[PDB]
Amino acid sequence: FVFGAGKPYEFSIDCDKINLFRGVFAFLLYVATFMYVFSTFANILRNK
Amino acid sequence: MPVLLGIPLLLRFLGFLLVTLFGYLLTFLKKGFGKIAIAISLFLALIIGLNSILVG
Repeated sequence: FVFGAGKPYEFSIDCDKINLFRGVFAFLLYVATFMYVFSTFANILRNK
Repeated sequence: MPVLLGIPLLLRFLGFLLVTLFGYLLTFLKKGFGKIAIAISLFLALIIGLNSILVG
């Protein structure tokens, strides 16, 4: 994303440090689904 | 011990009906213990089934 196309004050939020966030974000979504599928099999007879 | 001419056959017949009827009660008992076999099987099969979906 480019703030200030054409002007002396032109800067750009780069992708190299955003690609690292998407890496941690994937992980924290898999961990939070494994811990949901698991815990719903275990409590199948405990009427939630 | 003297008795009339038909009494000994009334007494043998009143224990043929009893053994036949007590024979039917047995047949039906065994059937109802087969229902609790089908039921248990079903339950444990639905559990083993869900496992295979979720782990996939």
